[PDB]
Amino acid sequence: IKKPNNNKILVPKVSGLQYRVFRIHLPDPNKFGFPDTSFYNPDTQRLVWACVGVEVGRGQPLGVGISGHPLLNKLDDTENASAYAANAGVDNRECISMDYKQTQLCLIGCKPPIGEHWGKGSPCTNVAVNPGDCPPLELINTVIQDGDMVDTGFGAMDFTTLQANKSEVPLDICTSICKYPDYIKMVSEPYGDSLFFYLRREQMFVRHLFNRAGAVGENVPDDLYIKGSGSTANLASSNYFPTPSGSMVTSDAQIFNKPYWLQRAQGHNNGICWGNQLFVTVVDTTRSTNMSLCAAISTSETTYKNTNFKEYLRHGEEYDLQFIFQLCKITLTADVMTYIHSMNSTILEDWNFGLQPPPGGTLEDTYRFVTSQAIACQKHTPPAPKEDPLKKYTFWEVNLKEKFSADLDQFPLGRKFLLQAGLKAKP
Amino acid sequence: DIVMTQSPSSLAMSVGQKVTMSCKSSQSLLDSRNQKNYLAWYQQKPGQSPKLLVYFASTRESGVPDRFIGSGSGTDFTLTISSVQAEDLADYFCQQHYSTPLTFGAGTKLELKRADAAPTVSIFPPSSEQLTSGGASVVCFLNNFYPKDINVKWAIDGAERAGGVLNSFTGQDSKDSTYSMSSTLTLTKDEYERHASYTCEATHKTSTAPIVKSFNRGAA
Amino acid sequence: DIVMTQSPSSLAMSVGQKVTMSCKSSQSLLDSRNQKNYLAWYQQKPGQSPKLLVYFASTRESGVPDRFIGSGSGTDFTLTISSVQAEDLADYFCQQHYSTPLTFGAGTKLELKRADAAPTVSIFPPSSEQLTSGGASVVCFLNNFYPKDINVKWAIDGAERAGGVLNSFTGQDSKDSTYSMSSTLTLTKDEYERHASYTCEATHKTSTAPIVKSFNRGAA
Amino acid sequence: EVKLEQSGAELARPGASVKLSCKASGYTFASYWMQWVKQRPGQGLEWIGAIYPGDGDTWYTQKFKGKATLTADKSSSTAYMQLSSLASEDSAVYYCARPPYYYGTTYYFDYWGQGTTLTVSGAKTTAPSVYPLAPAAGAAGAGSSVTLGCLVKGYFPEPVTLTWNSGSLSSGVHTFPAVLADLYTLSSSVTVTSSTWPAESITCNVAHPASSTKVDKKIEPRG
Amino acid sequence: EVKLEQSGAELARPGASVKLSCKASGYTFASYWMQWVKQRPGQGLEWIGAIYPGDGDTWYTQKFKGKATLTADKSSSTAYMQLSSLASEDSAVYYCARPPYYYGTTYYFDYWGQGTTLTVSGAKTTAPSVYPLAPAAGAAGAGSSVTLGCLVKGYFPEPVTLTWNSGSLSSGVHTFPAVLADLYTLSSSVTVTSSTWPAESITCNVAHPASSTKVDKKIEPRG
Repeated sequence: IKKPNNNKILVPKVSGLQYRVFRIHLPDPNKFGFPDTSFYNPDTQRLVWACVGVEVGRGQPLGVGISGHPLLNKLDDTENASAYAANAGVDNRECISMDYKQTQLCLIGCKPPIGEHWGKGSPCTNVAVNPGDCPPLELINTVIQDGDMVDTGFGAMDFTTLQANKSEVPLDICTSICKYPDYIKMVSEPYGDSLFFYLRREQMFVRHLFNRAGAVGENVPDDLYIKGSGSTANLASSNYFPTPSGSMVTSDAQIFNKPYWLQRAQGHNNGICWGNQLFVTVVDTTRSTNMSLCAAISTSETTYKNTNFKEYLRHGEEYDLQFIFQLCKITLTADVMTYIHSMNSTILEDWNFGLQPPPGGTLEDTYRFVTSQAIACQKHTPPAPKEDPLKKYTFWEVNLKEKFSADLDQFPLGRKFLLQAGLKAKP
Repeated sequence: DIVMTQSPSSLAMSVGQKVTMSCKSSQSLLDSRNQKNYLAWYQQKPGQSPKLLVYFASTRESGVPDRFIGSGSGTDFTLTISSVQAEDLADYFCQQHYSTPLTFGAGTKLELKRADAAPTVSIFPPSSEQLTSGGASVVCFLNNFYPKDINVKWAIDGAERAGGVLNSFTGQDSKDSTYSMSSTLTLTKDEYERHASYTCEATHKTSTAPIVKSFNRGAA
Repeated sequence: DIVMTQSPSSLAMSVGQKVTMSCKSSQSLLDSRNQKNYLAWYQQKPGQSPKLLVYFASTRESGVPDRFIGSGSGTDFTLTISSVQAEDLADYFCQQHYSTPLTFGAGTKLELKRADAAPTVSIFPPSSEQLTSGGASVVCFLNNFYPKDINVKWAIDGAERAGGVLNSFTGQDSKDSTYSMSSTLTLTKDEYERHASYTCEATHKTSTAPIVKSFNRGAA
Repeated sequence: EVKLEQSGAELARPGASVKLSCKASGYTFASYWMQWVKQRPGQGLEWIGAIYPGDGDTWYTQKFKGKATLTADKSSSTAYMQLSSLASEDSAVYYCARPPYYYGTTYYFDYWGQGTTLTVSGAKTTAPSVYPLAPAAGAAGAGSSVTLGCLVKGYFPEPVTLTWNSGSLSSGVHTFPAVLADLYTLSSSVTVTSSTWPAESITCNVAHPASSTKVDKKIEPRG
Repeated sequence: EVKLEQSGAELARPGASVKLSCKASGYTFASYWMQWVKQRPGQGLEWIGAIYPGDGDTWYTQKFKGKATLTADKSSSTAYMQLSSLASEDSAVYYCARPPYYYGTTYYFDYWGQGTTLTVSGAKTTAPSVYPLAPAAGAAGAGSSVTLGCLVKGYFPEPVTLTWNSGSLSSGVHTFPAVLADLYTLSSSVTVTSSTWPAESITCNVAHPASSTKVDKKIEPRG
């Protein structure tokens, strides 16, 4: 929602099918003393947080929402037809809606979740592209941003570029690029620090069978059938697409409101969150319910009229986060320092070591020549490497910095952490 | 692969009259689900671009008064025509939209009006410039005659000439509606100054008597 | 972005007669699913508010007798009018409800009744107060003439005056149905007392003879 | 019930700004689309655009893109049209109403408003200028029926009025429509009796409320 | 709007190749099927085939299987017809247009193109040959109305034109249609007045733009 003349948003667009992205800061442990700090040297070493266990609270009453589009390319029912269809007019689009595939997932790690989608690249140049050609396809990884859309079962791609009609799908997805996680490339990471853990459940089934209506891109070669006549003189459009249909939802398949416990993950990180930083990304279809209310512009007249009532739509959203954490130290040697500095050197900035110490070791390869000039050859003066790199990438934010407490007992979640390990006397 | 039959070939008529050409073909343009009829109708005035008249059966195209209304049912069809004015004269076609490849009608040529004519025959024996060229060129002129029907025969000193006969024709004119058709018998000059008298007969239904037009070399 | 053609411009008529204006446009106001026709009809008597008459094709709005019944089919349409009385005279409009932005017809102006008139031409050479003001104001009067058709020309001492011509007109009156149109040629006084005779000719179809009205300075 | 107040009239300078209003009765003012239609004689009906007061969304045809602007307020329950940077051809009637759109209908129109007229550009008010006419070489009343006339010109702005002998004679009263010369001008005539003139009194009475100038001009013979 | 340019005319040798073009306006050139129809007098309408520029798929009727070939390019937005290895009966009008197929329709046709004519085979351009005729044994103008004529033959290629006394007399002007003798030939006549001839001047004027040959031939009595 935005002011009509302005570009400024009046109301933010939100629905369940938007992905969620949570970024969570932690205060530096090493700024942060202890009741008894004697057990380590803070000089020769450091302190770094670790994430043992995680919860996701969700409080709404469970129910399914939905979407549609007023204009949709459609021919007619393909399921049962007494007689052959009618002649194709101009713009037979109709108002029809459908339910999206029910889905649940969870994502955790220190590096942003990596996405992928279909999309258009540049055709190799032999044939000059004429309007109406089939644009070639390309597989593209990208960082995942908030507000992005789950698949509905139409697959990750850019409708905006690849779909000109702009009417071929219901609204919510028409604008953006629905995206989907690739477990492979992610888990293929050498450090695994993208994500160390995850869970997913989803299901779908067919409901209806329809036809696109539009200019035929290609006709099947005849030999795959036999010529018609009369009503069969002409071939109806070849296209079809299913209508995805959500199923019965249960309280059981809910993956939330229940604790988790991590020890070993497919990645070599064990719950280490570098740079005091941690990521969670979660998406649910189950709360999608859309309440609808009506306002009366005139309260007097006693005869019902469709004139008196405007209609609006707002959607509920409820999250909670509770994170266990563990505390850890690091010894320093060369091998250590080396091995880290390889992995991500930016990490070492926010610490001291004590710092001068690895401010680059590498002698240059000797690119050299004039140190002045306005006259002789071109030279470089670009360099800066963008120290808050991902600030380009917007997404939802929460600060915890202030909230830590030192006693599990006082919280609902924690005492379970005790119970799992027992030990009824709090250390 | 089907075949259409387009009849009648030609009809003379008068203003306001109701005339009906016929449509005939092998199979059925029509089976009933959508009750589709595949007949077409096209008007072509001579030399200009054809145009669409009526398809199916009951179609009425935009721009056509009821002077044209479709007719025919089942397989073979007709065209009803209500009241004809001068502009209605044209060369019609009726054809088929069904079962590729396409099939067409023969042709429909409307004939204008009034009644007959009297035949006018003359003869112009070959000028010497034609005999200078080395050939013997004998034509015959028949002008302002209606309808087209005529017969042509050539008797050389009594001996009938079979073959080598050439002809051409010109259609109606606005006033007369009658015709001008040209006849030609042309060979080398060797026979002309040899064979004396020649005979060219014209047989119109007007003047049922066998009107004959002859001539000789060196004489009229 | 389509275009509507509204014809004819004007029609004179008599009581009770059946008259039909035409509707013309590029594309189809009509396709058949709901068989929507997008033509509209509006009546405007001069100076008052317009009003709705008929939309679609076969609409009959509340309060309109069959004196107005829609007509037309396919693309370009017509209006049927049954029997006309005096109150039926007005300025009609027909337009479109389809394919934003909106498209309108040109205009429809009905013309009343009876037959012609005779031309009445006088001349009032400039009064001195006009030449006192410094200009030369030469008008001409034509009153009670029907229909509007007239031609105006100005010959200055025989030399034709091209440009600077001014005109205005008044429509019918109840009784006469005829007209009064004002013609004007006005320049500075410099030429008036210099150039002698001036000539103003009026050409109505009534009195096909080239009726001329002239005058001179200082003389009638 | 169905009612609109299409009010005002205006004359203004070039490049200036203008204002319009249309008001509601017997329905919800903000619940539908609304219209503005420019009425220019010889051209006339033209569809500017439309506006839906709910959010005040707009439609601007290629013609009026830019300069035309539309807003309204429902607490006022009155339409507005805001246009700026005027021009000569801008002068015309802006004659608008509200179509039913919803209302169990679609486009075209159920209604036409009051009407309002706008003229641009202006000058300062001036007084009439009246010179009557007669035939040359003197007029004693000769002929079948003698004719004379007096015209009103050099006046700005509109309107003016002329009456012969306090409207005592309708014969020949064929006052022709006004036009702007840089000062509005019209013409008028009267058909009198050859015998009664010069004898019977002939007087034309000017009436220009704009300049508030009224002049009674008697007509008598002259050379 | 709907428009086609069916252009050119050609005469060529046996066994040669030919070219045709039809161009688009007011729609998408490549979005439908297209047609080619051969127009041969006395036979006339015949449906060659069809082509759909989207991929350029083809239809070749048993008749034109082989020799006929069809392609087009949409950037040109112009139809093509490629035919090779010509023949005599190939000479005819190729007169084509585009049916609606899609368009919310099926076969038959909404339109007819400009038209184009092809003639095969040719020769080299030649000059007219004109021999007028008269009656035998001399003509002084005897009879009710004397008749004379002059014909145009021995000319290639088309066209030619004849006018009697600069078209001063339409009587008898019944120029008969041309035909190819291996040189195009036609005939013409004129009906003159028995009295005015030989007296009044009789002249026929040849006009053959192809050979660019113009000859004014006077007609006078002879034995």
